[PDB]
Amino acid sequence: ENQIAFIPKLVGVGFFTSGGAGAVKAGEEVGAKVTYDGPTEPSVSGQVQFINNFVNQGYNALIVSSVSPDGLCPALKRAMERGVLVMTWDSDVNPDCRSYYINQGTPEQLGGLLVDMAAEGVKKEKAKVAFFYSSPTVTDQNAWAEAAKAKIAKEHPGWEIVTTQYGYNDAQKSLQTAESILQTYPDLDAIIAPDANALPAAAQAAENLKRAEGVTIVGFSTPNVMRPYIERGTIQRFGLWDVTQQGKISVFVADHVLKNGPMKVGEKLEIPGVGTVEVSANKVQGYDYEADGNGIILLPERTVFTKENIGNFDF
Ligand SMILES: C[C@@]1(O)OC[C@H](O)C1(O)O
Repeated sequence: ENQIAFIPKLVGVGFFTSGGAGAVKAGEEVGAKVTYDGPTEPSVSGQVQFINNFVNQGYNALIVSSVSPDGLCPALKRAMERGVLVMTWDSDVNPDCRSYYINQGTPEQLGGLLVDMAAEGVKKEKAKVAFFYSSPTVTDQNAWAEAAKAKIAKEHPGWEIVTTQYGYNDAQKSLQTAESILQTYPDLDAIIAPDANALPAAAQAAENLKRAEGVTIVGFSTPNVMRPYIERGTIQRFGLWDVTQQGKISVFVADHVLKNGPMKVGEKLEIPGVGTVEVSANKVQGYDYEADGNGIILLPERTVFTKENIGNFDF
């Protein structure tokens, strides 16, 4: 059977654990050997070492959520020149460095979701807002944050973005950053935290400092991590998408391409228990690059979690 590596930014974070579980399950469904493995720290070096290991083992495909737009390119290009299928999921690399990106949404959809969620709680024309996510280099979150900032400048001209700070996919660093944000900005109105670790850290610090009544806190994380904060009312809402299914889609697409050849832009793949996915042009993500057998496969939906529906999810 095909050997397929599914690599997160780092392990030990619910988002990535859940994605990997979907990938591993799909392997069993589709008849492929799927290995979920990755570094304990979100480093370029760590990801490159795992990439090199799977390539050296003669794996047929790898699907990675990248901590960097370009840092993985040499390793991934080495992979592709040896006939290894290279794909990304969650966070992309430069399009000439992979084939397909299994993508939860466009920067506009996701940036727009962040802003809309924040706007629901701010309900004030003049406001002070902080951005808080993993790192200034990571592909996905910076794309979304840039799109969100652009929307804020246009839709909410009275909002002042007072700071952008980073938690580095780390509970302790994120906790310190969140407490620092709150203490520096006593009149802060919102925190937009598009990162699985940053969001719960912001919620926690707000509870620690009794700041939750005044700061609207939104972002992207998993239900199992955010549950306590939603149930207590510390935050009202946050977003994500079906990351388990995202992992499944990645594996099915990989296995299809291995068995049947490259998909082209416009082409569709039927996936049992999922539906139909389609290859979009890189243009949908804002890239200026196209090539045969290269593109972006968008997830069907994003979800907003509140106390009303969080009980319906377990990941
Ligand atoms: C869930 C999330 O926002 O945080 C970590 C992942 O890479 C993500 O999708 O960016």
